[PDB]
Amino acid sequence: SEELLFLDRETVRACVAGVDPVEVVESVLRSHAAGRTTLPAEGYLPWENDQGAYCRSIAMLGAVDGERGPTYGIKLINAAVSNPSIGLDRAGGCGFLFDPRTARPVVLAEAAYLSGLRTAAYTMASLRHLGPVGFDAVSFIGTGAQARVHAALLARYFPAVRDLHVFDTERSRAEAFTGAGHTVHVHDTAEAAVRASHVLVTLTTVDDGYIPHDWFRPGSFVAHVSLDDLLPEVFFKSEALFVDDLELIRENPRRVLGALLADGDVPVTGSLGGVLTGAVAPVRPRDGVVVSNPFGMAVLDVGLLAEVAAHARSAGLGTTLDLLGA
Amino acid sequence: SEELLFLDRETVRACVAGVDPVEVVESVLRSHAAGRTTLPAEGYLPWENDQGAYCRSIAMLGAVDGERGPTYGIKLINAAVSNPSIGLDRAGGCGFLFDPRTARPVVLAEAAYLSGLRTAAYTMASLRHLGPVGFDAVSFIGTGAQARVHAALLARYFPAVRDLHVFDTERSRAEAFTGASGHTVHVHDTAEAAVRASHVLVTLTTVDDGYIPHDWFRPGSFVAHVSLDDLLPEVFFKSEALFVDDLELIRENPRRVLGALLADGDVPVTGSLGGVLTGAVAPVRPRDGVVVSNPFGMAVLDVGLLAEVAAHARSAGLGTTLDLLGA
Ligand SMILES: NC(=O)c1ccc[n+]([C@@H]2O[C@H](COP(=O)([O-])OP(=O)(O)OC[C@H]3O[C@@H](n4cnc5c(N)ncnc54)[C@H](O)[C@@H]3O)[C@@H](O)[C@H]2O)c1
Repeated sequence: SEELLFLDRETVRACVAGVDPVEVVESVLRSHAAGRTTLPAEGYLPWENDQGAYCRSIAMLGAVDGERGPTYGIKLINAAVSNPSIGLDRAGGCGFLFDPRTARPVVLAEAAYLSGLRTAAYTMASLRHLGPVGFDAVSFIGTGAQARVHAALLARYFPAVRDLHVFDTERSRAEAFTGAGHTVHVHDTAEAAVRASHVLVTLTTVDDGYIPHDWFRPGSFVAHVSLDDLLPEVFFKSEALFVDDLELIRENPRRVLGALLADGDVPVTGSLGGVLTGAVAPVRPRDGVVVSNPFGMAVLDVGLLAEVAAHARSAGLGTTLDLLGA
Repeated sequence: SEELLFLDRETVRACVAGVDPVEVVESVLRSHAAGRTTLPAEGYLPWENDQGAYCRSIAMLGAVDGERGPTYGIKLINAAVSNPSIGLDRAGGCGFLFDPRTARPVVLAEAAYLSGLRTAAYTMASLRHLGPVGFDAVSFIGTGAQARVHAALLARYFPAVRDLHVFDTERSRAEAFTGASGHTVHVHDTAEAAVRASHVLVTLTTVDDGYIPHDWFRPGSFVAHVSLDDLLPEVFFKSEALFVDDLELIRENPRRVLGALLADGDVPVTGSLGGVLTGAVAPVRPRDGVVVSNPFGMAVLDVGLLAEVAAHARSAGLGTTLDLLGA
């Protein structure tokens, strides 16, 4: 017999709520730092749809020789730039886990939600080890899906956070944002949002940089999720600069940090992985801004899908698909 | 909502019986010869299970801007060496098609049988244009999953084939092999005896080292080199003709003998089967020597067939609808 455990988005939600996604991110980062992950070359299939818009499929294979035991899988994310014009999320797709003995795909999960959850989980990990201690306010620029999942994980992992300071170039999206026990303060300008707290998360789809060093308080932190908001000078004047994977960043020079690396020396303190193993000393904000620039590692999604499937099995959630069908 | 049409193995089987898979392959090969496909580098994740057996996942993307509109998809095929030991087929996996407009996966299928079907359909195309005319016997080295699907298509496309000459290292597998109802199976005791018994060979093993010399082949012989490492280098060099699926694909995989030989120096490559179908190269049928067919395997053929199978399943009302969100 040949069976798939199919986990829909709502099942994956319920599994995430029942595990510690931040603990999982920390465990995979420590495995990655010790050379116990395999990240092969990605499958990339670009094309142009009937509209004339950029479409792609990205196939991201991943293995984690983890503390618990070995995990193997794939993250398949497809995107069309024209999707939001017709009322769809830009990206969608699916993840599989493989049986370590047979190599068979045994788990199939909707992946777009889990992808956003992983990004948010990494932010919480970064804040725990590199952020100010006891911060009670977080600032967002961009207030869509990614802001909602960030707010949810703030309630789980940072209960001192009572106030969210938000700005969105789409005013109506900002005024609709509620959070997850949070009071929301709408700001008229990005600057006013940044100045209102010690912790910024950028969640835009911007190509052009606009955030200077001067906006940040002494003793500040920025999670650079959207990757093109910060001006070159923020990186060079940073009290510290932490990445997820320096090679991933160098391989994507279309994002500002990758571009700066190509121009010469950039003061990268180290990786979040290296902090967690004790390879690099942690630097928390004191006199300046600490910058976190993660590109996003597929091994984290594979690791999170492994923990989600383990919870799904133990609580008997999901639906088993017969691949043969007699 | 975000919905998947799901096609299990036996549904794929049912659809294939009602379309022309060799015609689909031929169309996609002409689309690819014209440069109206996209065949990215295949993703590769290797590892070693606790038994110390070689394991792998292969993610193979493909696009076809062909004679049935633009089609996009992927084929995920995973294998463990140790699977036949514990009583499982060597290879298993799944395939997707993506919406041309939104890029969303809209079809999910079991793929190991589809993969076998595509391979056998390429063999049938190669024999039709490059094989002897009127052959009534075919030889197989290896009687696994590929051998069963090859037998089924021989019944559809070359009904004058009444005799199958087989050899397998596990004689128990060779004794269990029946082919289709129109076939008499002759079991031979060595590889050599199977080869010499006819003018048409299909190698369907898992070897990584060559063992077949030129001397075994009758004058006016054909070989479909599906297992890709059976033929010794001299077979290529002495060949009456040599046809490939895609030369650059082969060049980039020197793990397989023809890739190794091309890196080393000159090899007398006649052209591609795609080239024959478009008229870019002349066909050469066997006469005095052995015509060699060496296809590495192209994901665009899987994507092409899965689109034809999905279209048929809709009009037939087969397959089940899955919801990816769940509400
Ligand atoms: N060209 C392509 O596109 C393509 C695609 C799929 C399959 N293949 C290749 O074909 C093979 C898969 O065949 P399958 O799926 O039927 O595999 P399988 O494991 O089901 O069967 C292989 C059979 O070969 C036999 N065998 C192995 N070594 C042998 C030897 N030296 N002599 C004789 N018999 C031998 C085994 O006993 C077994 O019955 C692999 O090499 C696979 O990669 C090629």
